[PDB]
Amino acid sequence: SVDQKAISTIRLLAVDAVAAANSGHPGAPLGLAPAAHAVFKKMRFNPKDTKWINRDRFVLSNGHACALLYSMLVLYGYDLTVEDLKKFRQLGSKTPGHPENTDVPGAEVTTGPLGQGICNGVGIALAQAQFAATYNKPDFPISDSYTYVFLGDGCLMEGVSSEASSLAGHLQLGNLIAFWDDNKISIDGSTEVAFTEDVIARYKSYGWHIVEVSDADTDITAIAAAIDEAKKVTNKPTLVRLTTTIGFGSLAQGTHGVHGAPLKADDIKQLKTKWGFNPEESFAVPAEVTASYNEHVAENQKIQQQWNELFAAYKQKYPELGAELQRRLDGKLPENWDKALPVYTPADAAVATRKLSEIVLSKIIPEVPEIIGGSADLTPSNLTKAKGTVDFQPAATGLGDYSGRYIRYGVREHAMGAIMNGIAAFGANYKNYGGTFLNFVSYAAGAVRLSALSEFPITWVATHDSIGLGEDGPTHQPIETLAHFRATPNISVWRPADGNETSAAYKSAIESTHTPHILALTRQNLPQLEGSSIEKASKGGYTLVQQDKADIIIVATGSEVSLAVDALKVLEGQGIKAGVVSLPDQLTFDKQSEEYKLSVLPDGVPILSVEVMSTFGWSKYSHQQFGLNRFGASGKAPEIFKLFEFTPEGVAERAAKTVAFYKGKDVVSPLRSAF
Amino acid sequence: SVDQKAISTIRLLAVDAVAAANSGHPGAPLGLAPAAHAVFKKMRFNPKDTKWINRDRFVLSNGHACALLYSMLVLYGYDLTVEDLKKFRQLGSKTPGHPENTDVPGAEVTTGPLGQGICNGVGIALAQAQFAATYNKPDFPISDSYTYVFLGDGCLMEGVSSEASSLAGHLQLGNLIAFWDDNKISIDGSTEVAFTEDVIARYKSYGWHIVEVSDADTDITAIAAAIDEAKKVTNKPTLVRLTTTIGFGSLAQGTHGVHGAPLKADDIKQLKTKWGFNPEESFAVPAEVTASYNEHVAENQKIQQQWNELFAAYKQKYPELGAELQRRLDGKLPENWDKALPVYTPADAAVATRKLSEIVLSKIIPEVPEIIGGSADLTPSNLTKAKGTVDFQPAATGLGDYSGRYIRYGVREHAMGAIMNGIAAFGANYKNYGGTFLNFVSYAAGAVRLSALSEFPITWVATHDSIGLGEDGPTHQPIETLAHFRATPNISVWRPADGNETSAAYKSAIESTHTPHILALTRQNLPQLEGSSIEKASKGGYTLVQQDKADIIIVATGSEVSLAVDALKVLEGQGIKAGVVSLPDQLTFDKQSEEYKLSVLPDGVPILSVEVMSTFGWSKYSHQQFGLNRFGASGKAPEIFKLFEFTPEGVAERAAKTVAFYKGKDVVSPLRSAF
Ligand SMILES: CC1=C(CCOP(=O)(O)OP(=O)(O)O)SCN1Cc1cnc(C)nc1N
Ligand SMILES: CC1=C(CCOP(=O)(O)OP(=O)(O)O)SCN1Cc1cnc(C)nc1N
Ligand SMILES: O=C(CO)[C@@H](O)[C@H](O)[C@H](O)COP(=O)(O)O
Ligand SMILES: O=C(CO)[C@@H](O)[C@H](O)[C@H](O)COP(=O)(O)O
Ligand SMILES: [Ca+2]
Ligand SMILES: [Ca+2]
Repeated sequence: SVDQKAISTIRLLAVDAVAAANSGHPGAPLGLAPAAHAVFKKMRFNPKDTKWINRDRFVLSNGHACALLYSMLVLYGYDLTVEDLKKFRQLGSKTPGHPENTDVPGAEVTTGPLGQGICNGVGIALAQAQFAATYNKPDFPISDSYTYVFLGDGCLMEGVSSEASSLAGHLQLGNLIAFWDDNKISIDGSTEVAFTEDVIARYKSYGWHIVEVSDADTDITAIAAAIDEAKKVTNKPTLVRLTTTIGFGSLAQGTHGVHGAPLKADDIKQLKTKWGFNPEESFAVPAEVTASYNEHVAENQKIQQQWNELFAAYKQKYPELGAELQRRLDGKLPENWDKALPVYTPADAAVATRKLSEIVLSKIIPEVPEIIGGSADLTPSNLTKAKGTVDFQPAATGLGDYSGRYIRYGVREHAMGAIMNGIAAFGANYKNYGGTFLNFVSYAAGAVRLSALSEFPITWVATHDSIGLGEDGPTHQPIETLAHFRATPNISVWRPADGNETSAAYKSAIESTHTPHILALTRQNLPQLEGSSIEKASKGGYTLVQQDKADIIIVATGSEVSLAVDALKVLEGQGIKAGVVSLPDQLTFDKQSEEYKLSVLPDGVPILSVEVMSTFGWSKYSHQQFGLNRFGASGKAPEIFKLFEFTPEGVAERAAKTVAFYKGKDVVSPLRSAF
Repeated sequence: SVDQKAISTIRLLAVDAVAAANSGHPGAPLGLAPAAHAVFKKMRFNPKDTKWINRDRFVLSNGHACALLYSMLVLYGYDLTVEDLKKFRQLGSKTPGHPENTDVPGAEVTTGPLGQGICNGVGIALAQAQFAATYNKPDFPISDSYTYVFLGDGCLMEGVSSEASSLAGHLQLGNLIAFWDDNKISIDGSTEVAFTEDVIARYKSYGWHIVEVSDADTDITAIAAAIDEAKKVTNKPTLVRLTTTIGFGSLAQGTHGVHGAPLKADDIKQLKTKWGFNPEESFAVPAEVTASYNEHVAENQKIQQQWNELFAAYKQKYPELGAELQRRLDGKLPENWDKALPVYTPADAAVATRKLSEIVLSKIIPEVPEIIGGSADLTPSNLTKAKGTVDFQPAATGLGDYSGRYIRYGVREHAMGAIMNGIAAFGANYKNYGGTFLNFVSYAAGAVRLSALSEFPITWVATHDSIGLGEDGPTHQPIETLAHFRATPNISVWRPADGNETSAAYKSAIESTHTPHILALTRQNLPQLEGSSIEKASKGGYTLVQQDKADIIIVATGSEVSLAVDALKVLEGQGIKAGVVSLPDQLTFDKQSEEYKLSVLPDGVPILSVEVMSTFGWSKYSHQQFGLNRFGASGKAPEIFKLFEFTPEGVAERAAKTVAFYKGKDVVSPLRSAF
């Protein structure tokens, strides 16, 4: 049949791509081709408009199987061709060894690190539910799309997928349909060696619906029926168990050897001849397959055309909601939204930056509907919920509604991070955030790095940033954390010192379109600084206190800026004149002009950094570094600062030693380099 | 009764400790005191010998509840007193806000970061099973101890505990008995808001046995009976559901407000009077409670005395095993074990450091019985299993035996990391390791940081260290990872360049008693270096190529040392004389004498670092840094190196620019500082 021919075409494109690269993973593509064919035939999508907001989304969570995804995209006429398949895994190609949303048309997210994609799918589905609750009206199903996810055994072993699956079941996300490639083979061999749990029983315990397809190597009728069944269960996410043979058709089918290496050439020949293809030919695309797939594309394009007319009619019937929706689909924030950001003066009271963050959120959430977010069971500590908002919950619970804006993630940092990526991936200008303690952002490093690589504008509201948290002690006090994330490409790491800087940090985080943000916020109160403003802090680094005859400049962040200002006064009594630079975001600063940066960190003056955590990275901006390169302590925070000499006198002593160390030396800016 | 009085004493000590600190968590201690009393009465332990190898172990995974643990330790006469309880959460005390194994007698592990302790308990139980299988003989139950773990709802939400619980069920760890504090309250309020899964059904799906105690606020008879029942089920770990009221007895019992803040003074008064205590008194310890607890201690000490005689008789009956066991309990490796480490010369073939690591393990595992380890489903890629070893599995599976040495962790990096901590915590000189790709060590950051804080000598075998892995692409290629872990206190991060350096890295990792190791290893082949040795590499950094008239020194690690040596030859043709330093472990280097370090990185010469990942940290050792501060690419590895100019010519160009940049300048060692 043409369907059988399509499945063979998919299988053979994937195997031929792996063969051409002499690298990659043929097994899961061979096993999952029937399911991929069946699912894409049920999906609504436009290969010529990858951003249609009412498309069904597909996520390949088992990203190593990407030769399968690329084959589907090529067959359906996305902006990806057989010539791109021939360049699978080759430097600079559009067919990298794991899918990248920035590079691959039709890749919704970046997968490859196991466990992530299913969580991303939870986030896409969460966003779709929130979006539909916000915009749909009687006779106006603006959003009614599904989220389809393929996943393997490795994904099911990773704890992040358990977190997201527990939460998705709690949230009754009925438009999520996941498919488990139940092939009983991982890299170490049989799943009997390490993975003998009853997966189906576990998913039932989370509140998922289950459909089992016992012969998923061939039974596309049953796979299609499973999708229909899943669509009838509107209050549970569904897991479809696809019992497959890894490498189906290969001489080496059902073995670990077909997971992750190219097939032998003789194996590929017998595959082709068993399926009616020419064993002398590679990258074959039968025209009948193209015709069949084109018919589905044409039907989908008519569906999108009708959706566009529905949207036009919606804008007439619901003028304000329609304009809001249009603005969001154009990727634009509300005009002058930032006028809602709070502004402070030096006469205002001292406030913890966690509380300043609460106040910002309270002002901007009512003004910017595309902001949603939550906390990982730290709502009353992170201060992440605006008063007067309702939680995102299924209405059946009585605890919220899908129109809600605040997500109770539970104690699930890693899944929160990956769900945030999925919410961003949904689109519609979502600007979403997640709160935890800064030290526990590290639990989510797998997802955070993918936010950076995927260029998603997500925001971590990361409170309790340092030893300033006090009594909870060294298991809670960050040391390495900002160095880790600052060393990751494309992460804005804001550590605001005061009210104006906190508003600048949020301005950056909400305006972002391609850069994730981490906001490192304090438990303890900090004073409003003389010299701070949103304008200056928006440059990432700025001169807080200018001293034309400076003997030293102190560069600091966060809670240490006020410390530096106090040290300047001690130094004045020692006959040393200091300037102060505040560096609330190193990435934003780095992006400023060379001349701007040199105006902040000039030649001809020693520069000392002060920040109560690792000194890594700080030599970019300073000659000497005063930091904390050991673990913390359990005690009242001011006593810990005193112990480690993060006091005005301790900073002054080190500043004076710095001045003395550079006596008789020629000093150039830390910004200078040889290459 | 005296048991009732003991429970009240525990509750009130915990509440009074929180009150004195005006900080901490009274709720779970109040709810769990009956269970703590019952479990400690069943446990075998010696407060005067915390390291007795056949003790039962207790782990408080819900570490915020540590006022409960400290109260138990004080009542049982560990080296912790009521005066220490009065200093709960105070700077420098023995009663920090979360338990620390380095600081607190009777704290087996460091908990506080949720999810970790249950995984640590899995590791303690895994080690006990392996240890018993290795040493027990007929009439010689050298090891027969249990592992008791308390955990809360937050622990059950964290994905790491799902990973470890799936694995523990697979491994049939019948001496693990965990207790869930089923109080339905977390920080964000009711568990109905985010945690509605059927926990018991999930644990059954993992192959755990379940006991439910419906009235755990009072029914210590049922808690004791649950332990007896769990001990009869020898092939399944057991979860005991303790249905409790958070803050039991408080006016605010059953509310989130009692989770994490001190009780009101009037509340504490009514607690005391309801339980027969003096509301005017704090830190009361009724002598009858002390007497009761002392009787159990005395009985346990007689049990240990008998164990010591059993051990003496074992050494007579089994002389070789007995001497091995004695050596391990003394914390000593086999005499001259390191003579098994492979040694290479520059005439030997190029080898990937992953393969060199395989070869080391193959030589040392047969010589050092206390080495065990595994991989997170990457055994044939990490090369972590010695040929001729058997896997650690329950014999009932037919797939291994508990005497086995190789653990199939599955795709569970985070739990692997926390299980490794538990294996180390067991003691008996275990030197245990875990393999994954370096980029996915990041999935386990929560546990890795705790290895460092807890001072456990665990080892990560972290292969595929860079863009040198090639085609899998940027989702797999580390950039930030070594900076992250190097910035963490107390982590040795070895990046060996060749065979001799790889042997030095293992010498360090296996000899370690207080410092975790990460071994960053290559996919690709590297040459054996002229000038390397175990002796020199054991210093962490050393002069590989000495040049007395150097214009520049190039400092490098791993795969970039050979690159630096090739660049030296290009530079010679440009009239520039270079030296080369190899820096296989920055931590070990830092610990050398000032004079040694200055012999490697002298004054008076520019120093350029070369390492194909983040430049963070490198200014400690260099004036200029050539690194990779962007994400990688999917392609053949040599083409990626060429793209980023990590070539002999690219390094030489930057070296020449460095020499030119310092012309006419006075240069001092990067090791110098102002303070
Ligand atoms: C173990 C591992 C894989 C086995 C999958 O086994 P699986 O899901 O059962 O896939 P299969 O049916 O055999 O093709 S892929 C690559 N990876 C290394 C790998 C490890 N950890 C993380 C976080 N991401 C990864 N990418
Ligand atoms: C959420 C959070 C807690 C709630 C526990 O809730 P729970 O287990 O149900 O405890 P309970 O019965 O209410 O006392 S503690 C502190 N913590 C912050 C916290 C967050 N993430 C990590 C990894 N470790 C933590 N320590
Ligand atoms: O991490 C934990 C305990 O392991 C939480 O219970 C925190 O102790 C608490 O949220 C801190 O509260 P505040 O810092 O907001 O007072
Ligand atoms: O991470 C994955 C895929 O996401 C594994 O399948 C690796 O691709 C494989 O283990 C690399 O193998 P070698 O580098 O040992 O050839
Ligand atoms: Ca599989
Ligand atoms: Ca609880």
